[PDB]
Amino acid sequence: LNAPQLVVDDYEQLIIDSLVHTNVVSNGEFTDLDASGFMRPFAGTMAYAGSELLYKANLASIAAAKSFFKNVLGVPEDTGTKATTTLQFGLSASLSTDFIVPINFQVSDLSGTLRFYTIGNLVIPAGATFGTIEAIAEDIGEKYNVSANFIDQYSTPLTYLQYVTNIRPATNGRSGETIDNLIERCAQIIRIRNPVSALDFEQLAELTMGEGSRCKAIGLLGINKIVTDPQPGVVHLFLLDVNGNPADPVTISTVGATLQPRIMLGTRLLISPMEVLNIELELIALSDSSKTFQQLADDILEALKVFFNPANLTPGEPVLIEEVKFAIRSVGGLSISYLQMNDNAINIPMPNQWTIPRFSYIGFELTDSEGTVYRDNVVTVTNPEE
Amino acid sequence: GFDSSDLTANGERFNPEGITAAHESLPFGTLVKVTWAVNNKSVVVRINDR
Amino acid sequence: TTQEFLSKNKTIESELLDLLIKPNTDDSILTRNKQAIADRDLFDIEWEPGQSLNKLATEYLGDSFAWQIIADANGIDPTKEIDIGAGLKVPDQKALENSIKKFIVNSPTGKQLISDAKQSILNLIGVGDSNTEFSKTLKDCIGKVVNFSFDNT
Amino acid sequence: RSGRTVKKITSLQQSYEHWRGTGGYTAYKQLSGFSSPVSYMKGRPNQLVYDFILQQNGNQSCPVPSPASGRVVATGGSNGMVKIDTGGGEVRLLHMSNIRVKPGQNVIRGTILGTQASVGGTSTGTHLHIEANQFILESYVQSLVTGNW
Repeated sequence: LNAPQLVVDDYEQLIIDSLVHTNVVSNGEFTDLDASGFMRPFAGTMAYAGSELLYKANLASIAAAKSFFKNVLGVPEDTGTKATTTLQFGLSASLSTDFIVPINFQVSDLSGTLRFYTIGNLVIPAGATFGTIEAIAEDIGEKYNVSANFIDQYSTPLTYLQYVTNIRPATNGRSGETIDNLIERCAQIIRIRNPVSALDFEQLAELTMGEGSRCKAIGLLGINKIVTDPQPGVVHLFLLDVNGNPADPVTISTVGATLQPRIMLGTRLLISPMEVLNIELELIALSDSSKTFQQLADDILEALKVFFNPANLTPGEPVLIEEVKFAIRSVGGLSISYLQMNDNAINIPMPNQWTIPRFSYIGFELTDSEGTVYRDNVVTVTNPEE
Repeated sequence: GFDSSDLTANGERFNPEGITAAHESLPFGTLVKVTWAVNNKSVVVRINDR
Repeated sequence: TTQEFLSKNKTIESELLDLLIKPNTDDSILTRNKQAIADRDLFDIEWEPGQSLNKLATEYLGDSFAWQIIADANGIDPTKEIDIGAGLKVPDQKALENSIKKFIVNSPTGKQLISDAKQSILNLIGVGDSNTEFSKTLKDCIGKVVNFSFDNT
Repeated sequence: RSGRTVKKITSLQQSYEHWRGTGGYTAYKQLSGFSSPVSYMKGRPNQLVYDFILQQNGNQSCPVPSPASGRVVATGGSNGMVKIDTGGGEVRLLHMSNIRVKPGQNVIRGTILGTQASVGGTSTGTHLHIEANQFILESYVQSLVTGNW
């Protein structure tokens, strides 16, 4: 966190300050104040120990805070999350007996460097030539997050087994959470008792939903979803599942069952799926030639995907063109000349309080000093009708 | 009543927009060319349901 | 569409999330000095003029930097003045836990520290594991990892 | 086309332009022998863009031969995407499943880049989206019909 600094331990600063203070104390008898002079060995020897000790002395407050967060709260340390996907095992022919794809069945891509393992045993019933099961990455890290139809090779040639694929893109593969999200999660645990605010409801619902979900809580909103008619004793929840889509009714029911023993007796809880607004971007920018046009394109792509992450977005809040331009420019090596959002350069208001943005198309027009204008169109949604 | 909630005899969710067909006696995965005599147009379907 | 949900009393899907705050006294700045030694290995001495923790560490323990062991044994601030004729507890060198650093000299990283050698790569408690209930119970009592036989017979 | 019915063609001359996709990156220009307006991308008249379905013996899950020779620079994506750097322009293909080519690989005209639709029912139906210049598309259609590559 942001613990205030107790003392100075910059190695060089300690040497210089030691020479200056020795001159001050001696009353001018000590005149060797050169930081690189003949007194450098003595002052440097002292400053080595001084720095290595004061560095640890400066950690007292943060150590106390972390001890509080670790012992009394007992928050778990996130080593990293392995990416998980949903495989699909097809057989060669319709068998007369049940077929089993064993647990820990290794699958990979064409390269063979990315390897997943089945979560459990997969039982394809007799007559069916088909089954589906979840799989987990071999190791943690964000490089196991792969797109759909990317895992197709299985190393062990099991009999009667014809093919394997993944119907979902592998997601939620991480190499460790951030400090700020850890702090926020610690604080919410301190305050979640008896959900009473929009925040409490939103954090509780998306805590029970999973990592990568979104909640929006609105008070006094009936099933007609009309703000001008407020009904006291009503809480409306809008959900976006872990996959980033509006919530499956099964997820709706699960969240409702989880939150039922926690709502105030007599009040009414309403839960409905969220809405998504498609954002179409057009960028005209000037590059400094420090990167190739493809490098700038993919850098801006990842920057926007981080920016338009539902975890980074607040439902119902407008998308500001200045914020998007800052996010794009933060990539570096370019100058933004013009940005259009949905055929306009103005801020976009969301249709209602529960609509989250999702950006789908980005049009690149990147000129450079030489004069080569790189123009490109990129769709980001999974549109099969492109 | 055949929607994406029904399960084919193959074991996959019925896709109404898919190029598939149900045959009474063919093994699943068999590729059948179906030619419509009106326009002499042929499409290959995969037998998955029964 | 959307469904209404009315206050329940007990539902299992909240029962999973109910447990959230788990106080666990594990490694941290305060849980360092959790083990104390009784008087079976301590020395009840008096504080005399000219005494210091450095002198007690040098005499009784033989190491100048061992004074923390004395301080940890008494729960006192060394920078705060000890009255003359006050009873201090000095640990004896004969009955002490050796503070020798344990290493694995052959590691994928070459050399590395270990504190217990049970949460390290040297734990073979899961090697060759057959998830049958029988093997787990024998792991718990004696720690039998490998089976000495596998005969058909 | 999304609105019109699908129709068998023998050349780029007989076709219809495809829709304005996900932000209207398509503009329409009139050419010499095309029986319909020609669709191209924003700022790139050269690079035309089209959506059509491949078939072989009535099968829409047939392999997709490469329309141009060059170097593969990108595979995968949200959609099934294959990008080829031909040295003077880029050829892009969308809605291709079970990619057989890797980034950095060298492919020639007619190389099997993948499958139009995967066997394991990954939405089990789609068309082929292709962005390339006029000559590459015309020669691609001619090679698909005649079989000479």
